Amino acid sequence: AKKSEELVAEAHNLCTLLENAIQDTVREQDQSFTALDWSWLQ
Amino acid sequence: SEELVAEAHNLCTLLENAIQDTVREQDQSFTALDWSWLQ
Amino acid sequence: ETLQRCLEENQELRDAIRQSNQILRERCEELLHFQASQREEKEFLMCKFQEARKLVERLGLE
Amino acid sequence: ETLQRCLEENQELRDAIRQSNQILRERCEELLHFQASQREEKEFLMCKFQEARKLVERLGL
Repeated sequence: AKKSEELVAEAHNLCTLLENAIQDTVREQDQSFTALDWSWLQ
Repeated sequence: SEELVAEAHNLCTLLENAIQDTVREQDQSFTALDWSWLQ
Repeated sequence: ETLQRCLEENQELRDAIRQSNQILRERCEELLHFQASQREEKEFLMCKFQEARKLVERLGLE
Repeated sequence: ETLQRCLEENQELRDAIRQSNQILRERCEELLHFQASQREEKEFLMCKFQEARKLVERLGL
């Protein structure tokens, strides 16, 4: 078995990791191609 | 509590679906377009 | 007292799932938003790809 | 009895958290893979559109 303190910690750390994975994905994507100089399209 | 437990299953299923959709859309790749006009 | 330890653990676990559920909902919403921005980004790149293919068409006919 | 009812709920509560914990865990790994797939698509696309910019300039001369 797990101690209870322990299941909750795990579940807390897993929550944090998912929030951070999401944020990281959203931050990398918000690093957008629109910000590039496309004025060569002329 | 039975409801908290049911809700959690429901939200996990939604999180599951939401992640799946995302990784299916981003799998329609620009590698599929024809780029041979670059020569 | 063993029953006391149990009711106290049940309340802790219930609390964790209740917090966790409100957090999952927020996470689902961010992913929905992320899908809306992924979709705006591809639409944008598809215009650029099209404009660039056509400008190369134009120029190659110098 | 009271302790047995309480222990049924305890197990049910732990099973729940344990199930969500496994879902989070797998979903997190999947999202980390998607970040690699996402940086690879983008890297490809940067090359392609740099190629396009170079051609267009090149052709202009």
